[PDB]
Amino acid sequence: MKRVDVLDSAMSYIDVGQGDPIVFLHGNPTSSYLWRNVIPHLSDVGRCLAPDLIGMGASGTSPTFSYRFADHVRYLDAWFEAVGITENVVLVVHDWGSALGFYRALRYPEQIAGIAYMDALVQPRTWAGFTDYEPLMRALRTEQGERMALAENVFVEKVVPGGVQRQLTEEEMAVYRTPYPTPQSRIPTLLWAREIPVEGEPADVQAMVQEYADFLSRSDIPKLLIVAEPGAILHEGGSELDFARSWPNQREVKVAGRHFLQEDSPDAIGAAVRAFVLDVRERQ
Amino acid sequence: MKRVDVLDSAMSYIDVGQGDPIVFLHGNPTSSYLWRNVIPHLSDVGRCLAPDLIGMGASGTSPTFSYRFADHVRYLDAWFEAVGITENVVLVVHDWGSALGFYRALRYPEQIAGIAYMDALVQPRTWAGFTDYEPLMRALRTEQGERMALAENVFVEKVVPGGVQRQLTEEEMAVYRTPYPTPQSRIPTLLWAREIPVEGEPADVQAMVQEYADFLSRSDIPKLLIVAEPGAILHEGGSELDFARSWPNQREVKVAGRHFLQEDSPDAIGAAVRAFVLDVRERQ
Repeated sequence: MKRVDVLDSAMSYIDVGQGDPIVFLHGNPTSSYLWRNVIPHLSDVGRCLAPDLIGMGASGTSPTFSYRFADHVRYLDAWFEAVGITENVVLVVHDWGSALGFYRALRYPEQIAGIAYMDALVQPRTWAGFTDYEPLMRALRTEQGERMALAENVFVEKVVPGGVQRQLTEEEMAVYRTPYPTPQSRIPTLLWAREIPVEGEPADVQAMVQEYADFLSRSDIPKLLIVAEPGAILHEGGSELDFARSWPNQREVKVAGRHFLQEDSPDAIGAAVRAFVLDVRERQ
Repeated sequence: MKRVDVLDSAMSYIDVGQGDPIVFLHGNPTSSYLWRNVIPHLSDVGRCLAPDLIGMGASGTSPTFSYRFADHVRYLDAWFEAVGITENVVLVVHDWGSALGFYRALRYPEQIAGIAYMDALVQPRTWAGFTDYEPLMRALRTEQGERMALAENVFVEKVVPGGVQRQLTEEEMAVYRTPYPTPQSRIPTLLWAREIPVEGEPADVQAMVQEYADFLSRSDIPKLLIVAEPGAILHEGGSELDFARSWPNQREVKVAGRHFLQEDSPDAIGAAVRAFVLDVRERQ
C-alpha cells in the first residue's frame, strides 16, 4: 500500500495500474480489502485506487476522534487533492463509500466520468427500508450502542458475517478484525451507524445526502447500478432501490449477494464494472 | 443533582441555595465534585450551580464522541440557556472550566457580574510554561497519548493525585475514577490534553483563547484571582500569572496548593470567593 498525509492524519491506499483513475470507496466496517477481488478485473484498463478511510483499515486515526461524515468528507477530499485524482474519475462505491463519492460528485461533477454503485445510500433513509436490520441499527443509535459497537465489536463480529452468503475463512475475519483490537479503536463503526440520516436525523447529514440525491436524480453522469439479490439497503420492493432506478443515464446489472456483495460475487461485479469503464472511456 | 437536556446529550448539575447565580466550572479530569467543599461557603448567599461537563462527572456522554473545546462550548451554552443563567452571573472557574467561562464572558459580558478564577487558561500557552508537566503533555499530544490516557487513565490515576498536596482518600479517588471505567470512556481526558493552545496549535482554540485574553485584559468586570502556592499553570515567575496580574478591577488572594488547589485549601478559597461575591452584589 501507498500512504499520504491528509490533514492531521495519514491515509493508506491501493494504487495499481495505469491510465485514467478508478476509485473504489468502501464503507463500514470494511476497507480497501473489500475490493481485493474486484480490482484485478480493472487494473489493466485503468489506474485503480482504493483508500482506507481514516480510523479504518491500514490508515492513521483521527487524533481528535473526529469521525463524523463531515470529517470523513474532509479527510477524503484531502486525499483526492494530495494524490491528484481530479480528472476523469470513475467512482466505484458501496455503503458509506457511496455517500462519500456521491457527495464528491455533487461538488466536483466536472471531475467525474462515471459512477458505479452498489448497496448505496441513495437518499435519506426511513426505518421501513432497514427491514431485517431495523432492530440492530435502532439499538446502535440508543445508549446501548457504546456496548454493542465498542465493547462487543458488533459490526465486525456479526454484521460482516451476516452480510455475506458464503462462509468467511478465519483469515478473512482476522483481516477485518485487524483495525479494531480495542473498544477505543471501534468508534468509527459506531459513528457510521449514528450518522445515517434516518427520517431527518442527524439533520446535517440528512441535508448533505438530500442534496446529492436531488443532484444525481437529475445528473447526466454515466452510472452503473449493481443490484445484489437479495441485497440489503437496495432490495426489491424497497423505496430506496426504486428511487435509484429512477436515475438518468444509468444501466443496471444484477448479482448474487447480501450487503457485502463483493465477498459473494466479485467476478461478476468486476466484469460489469469493467464493461462500464470501457464504455465510459469510449465517450471522453 | 439536577439534570437537563442539552443538544443531543444531558447535563447534570448541582443547584443549591437561592438568589443571584454563582456558577462553578471544573476542568480536566474532574467534575462539580471538585467544588464540593467550596460551595458551602456560598450557598447561603447565592444560587450555586455546578455542572458536570458532557462526558464527565455524572453527566451524559456525547453520542457522536464530539469532545473538542468548541463542542463543550456548545453543550455548556445549551446549559446556560436551558437553566436561564443569563443575568448577574458570578463565574467561579478553573482549568478548562476557566476557558469555558472566560469564553462565555467574552461573548455575553452583560450577563457577567464577576469572575473568580484559579489556575486558569488566561492566554495561549508555551511549552516552557508547562514546567514539570511538559514531558507528560508533550507525550499525550503524540501517538502515545491513546495508550496513556485511554488505556492507562493517566489523568485520573496519576495527574489528580500528583496535583494535590495532601493524600486523597480512597473514597475521593473512587469518586474521581467513577466516570472513567473503560478506555472508551476516557476520550474527554485525552481531547482536553490535545486541545490546549500551545505555541499556535490547535489554531482554532488558539484564536478563541487569544480573543478572550485580549478582551479580559481590558475588561472592567470585577475579578478575583486565586493564586496557589506553588500552583501549576499560574506560578510565580511565569508569564501567564504575570499576564493574569495585568487584568483590571482585580483582587488577588493566595492559598496553598498545586493544580487541584480546591482539594488542599477549599475553606480559604470559599472565604475569598464569598468575600468577593458579597462585594460584587453590594456594588451592583
